[PDB]
Amino acid sequence: ARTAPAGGEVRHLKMYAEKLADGQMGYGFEKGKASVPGPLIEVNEGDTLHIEFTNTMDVRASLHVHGLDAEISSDGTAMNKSDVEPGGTRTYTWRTHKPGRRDDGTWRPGSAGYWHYHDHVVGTEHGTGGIRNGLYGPVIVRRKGDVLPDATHTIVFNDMTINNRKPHTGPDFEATVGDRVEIVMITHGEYYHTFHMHGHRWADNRTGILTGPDDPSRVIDNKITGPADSFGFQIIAGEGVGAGAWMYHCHVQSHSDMGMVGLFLVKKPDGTIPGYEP
Amino acid sequence: ARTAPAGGEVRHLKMYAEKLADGQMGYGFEKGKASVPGPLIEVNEGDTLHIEFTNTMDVRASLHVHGLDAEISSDGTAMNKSDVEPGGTRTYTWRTHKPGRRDDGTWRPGSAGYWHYHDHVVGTEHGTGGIRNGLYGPVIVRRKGDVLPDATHTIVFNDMTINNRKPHTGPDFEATVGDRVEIVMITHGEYYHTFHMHGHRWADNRTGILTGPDDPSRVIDNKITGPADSFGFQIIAGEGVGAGAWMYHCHVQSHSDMGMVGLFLVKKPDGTIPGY
Amino acid sequence: ARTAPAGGEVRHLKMYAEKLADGQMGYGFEKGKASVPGPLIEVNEGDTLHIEFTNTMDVRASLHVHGLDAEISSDGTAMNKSDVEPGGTRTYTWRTHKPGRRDDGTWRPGSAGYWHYHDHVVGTEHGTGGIRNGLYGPVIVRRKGDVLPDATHTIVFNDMTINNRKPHTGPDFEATVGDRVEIVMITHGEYYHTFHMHGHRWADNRTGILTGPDDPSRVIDNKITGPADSFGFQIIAGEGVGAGAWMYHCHVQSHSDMGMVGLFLVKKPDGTIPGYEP
Ligand SMILES: [Cu+2]
Ligand SMILES: [Cu+2]
Ligand SMILES: [Cu+2]
Ligand SMILES: [Cu+2]
Ligand SMILES: [Cu+2]
Ligand SMILES: [Cu+2]
Ligand SMILES: [Cu+2]
Ligand SMILES: [Cu+2]
Ligand SMILES: [Cu+2]
Ligand SMILES: [Cu+2]
Ligand SMILES: [Cu+2]
Ligand SMILES: [Cu+2]
Ligand SMILES: [O]
Ligand SMILES: [O]
Ligand SMILES: [O]
Repeated sequence: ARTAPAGGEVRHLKMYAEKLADGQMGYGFEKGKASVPGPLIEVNEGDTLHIEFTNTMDVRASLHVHGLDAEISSDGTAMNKSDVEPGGTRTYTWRTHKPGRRDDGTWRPGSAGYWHYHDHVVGTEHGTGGIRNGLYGPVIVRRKGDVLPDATHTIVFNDMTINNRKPHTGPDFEATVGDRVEIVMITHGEYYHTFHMHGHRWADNRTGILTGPDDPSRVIDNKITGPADSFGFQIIAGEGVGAGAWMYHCHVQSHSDMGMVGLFLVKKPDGTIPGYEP
Repeated sequence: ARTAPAGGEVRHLKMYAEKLADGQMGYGFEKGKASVPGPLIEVNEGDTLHIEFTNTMDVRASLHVHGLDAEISSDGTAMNKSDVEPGGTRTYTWRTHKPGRRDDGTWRPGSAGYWHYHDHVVGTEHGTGGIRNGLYGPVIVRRKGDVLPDATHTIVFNDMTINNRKPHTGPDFEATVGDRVEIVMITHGEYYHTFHMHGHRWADNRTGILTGPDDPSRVIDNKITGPADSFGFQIIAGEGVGAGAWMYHCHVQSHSDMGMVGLFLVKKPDGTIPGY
Repeated sequence: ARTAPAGGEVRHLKMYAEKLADGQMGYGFEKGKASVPGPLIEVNEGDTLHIEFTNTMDVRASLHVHGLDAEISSDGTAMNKSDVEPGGTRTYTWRTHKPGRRDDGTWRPGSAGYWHYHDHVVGTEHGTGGIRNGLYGPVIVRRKGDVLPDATHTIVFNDMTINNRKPHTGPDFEATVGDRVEIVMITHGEYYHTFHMHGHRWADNRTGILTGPDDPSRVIDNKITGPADSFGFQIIAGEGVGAGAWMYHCHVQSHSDMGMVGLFLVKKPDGTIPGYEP
């Protein structure tokens, strides 16, 4: 549904950090259902979120968030003991706020935007081991009136991989011509990257959408990103270009050649993609 | 000419891909007149552009564009047989659109901006060979009312080179104090860069120009870029700083040291340049 | 106060380039009081600045500035002999200008912004030696109406160091909850970086501050930077998150692991910091 809503609710949520069978580490809302990337958390400006977090691993782990109003006790770092011991359980709290005028007359930003969460404790004091292994996930904070998508996809460039997948695999995403597709794009690790989508483009601002003819933001289909960068956008699938198997990839030449490639499969109403072999 | 116009007309155009005597590969509007970078293509929002493309090389080649409304048949990739056989000829179509309100009440962006075209098939499935050899070129799409420059210069950071030129060989550009100079800045290859100009600055938005006093865009003279990034801007030559041999270079220290340097030569009305 | 008063006044200043005892090279306002980074230079749009520069070193050195209206005679490059001989003295001139309509009806940008000065001559004709040794410093140009901070801190990512300091040695900065803190963020050298601040966020525009509700600039807490990049922002210390030892670091994993970390120490009114022992 378009736009909405007001926002300002208290939200409760359970979350777990698990070591997976393949040696990777992931977050999940349920035990045995962890994923890389971790599950999407979407809230509205003003919402308070209480996360009952449980470390089911044999090493210390934490939950650390970007952009959201988290107190030092919910920082998720080793230094101030806001990380979690093996088998332990801690309640992290993320608050959010609406924009508005301060007493001094200046404008307070508001927490709306495309954010992410990750471990800060596994491997090193900066979560190098955790992030490498897959302990990361997307967070979206919505402002009142923000356009809502048909579906949201998370693309994370972690080191030389997309979503910790083996080279030249996925992820591939499906859509029908006209679908409002939202992309959350996060980067992690050592390397700078350049995200690129074939046949689609977005505004380089907060939402990825231009508000009106007054917005001077650059319209792009290619964007440089570094570790811990997060941005997002919405596109109309196949808008002005029609159905097809539209590539997305890192445009760093050796990166794309070594398998940092996926497909945005845009289908006709009848379900066919020209000219693609399933 | 300053400002405008509307669009869009239907444009027809011929383009060729050639192996050069250097060993490099270039695009051109005519056989024997290929260049690195390839020729500039400038259109207005709304224009439809039909390119009669001919691959004169012994390997498969393609034409792939950023930003413009090109259908999957004009994607220029091997994956869906959109590339071209040796000796072959294919018609690529690029469409452009004005911004406007969608039926749902949201705002559709529009094609206007600084874009680029390149090969997607030579060397690898991603045109690593073609791009390295020089198969790249600039594309400008104008919005109705966009300020038009006196001249347009294309600077491409390809790997450790500028426009595939040997270290410490420019290119250099000339202008007179007061000339409205447009720069199209494209990056290709493996490495990140920082584009920098002495004595000049621009807005970090679509046009490179601030619309008015309400535009909050950062005014910059230094910008980080990665492979396939493209941006552009207009500057008034020598504005507030006067004539001179103004350096432009990548600011990555070893890059500038190893030859990623050129000169923006701004002359007095009499033709002289202070210093130099 | 609160806001910038508008220039332009003619300002005179003395500056020295010294080789320090430890082997580093620094700028200073007084002979013997050189620092890395060099001293902050803050002016208002319209101001003219005359810098009486003296090279006290045994090699050639220069003063080169970003963003400000400097003539070719004040470029500070070997090319046009605007660098300074050992023991020599040269008067550099930096001018600034307000935005306005040109004769042709277009809008001229104006000098306002976060800028930097550095050497262009030591080591190579691009100042690679000087910059590595520490010859760099911040420059701020204010526009009329610009919100003034309580304090300004300079964070320079020079190669694998912050402000040429040894790994894991800060620098740390102190503030009290509610203080308007300004950060000037400059990058130099060979490497790309990602600047990140725990518990704080800013707008990705000229001032780092949103003008009003109409500003579409992305609100971020993480930003990719390359050599010679400069940006700045203002934050309300501990806003929405309270006091604490808030971490700042380059988010490139090996960089933070190898010492590119510091602390933004936000104190309670009573001077205590939760979960932090001194
Ligand atoms: Cu951190
Ligand atoms: Cu990459
Ligand atoms: Cu492409
Ligand atoms: Cu982080
Ligand atoms: Cu591609
Ligand atoms: Cu470079
Ligand atoms: Cu410079
Ligand atoms: Cu491309
Ligand atoms: Cu320079
Ligand atoms: Cu770094
Ligand atoms: Cu963090
Ligand atoms: Cu510089
Ligand atoms: O972090
Ligand atoms: O591409
Ligand atoms: O520079």
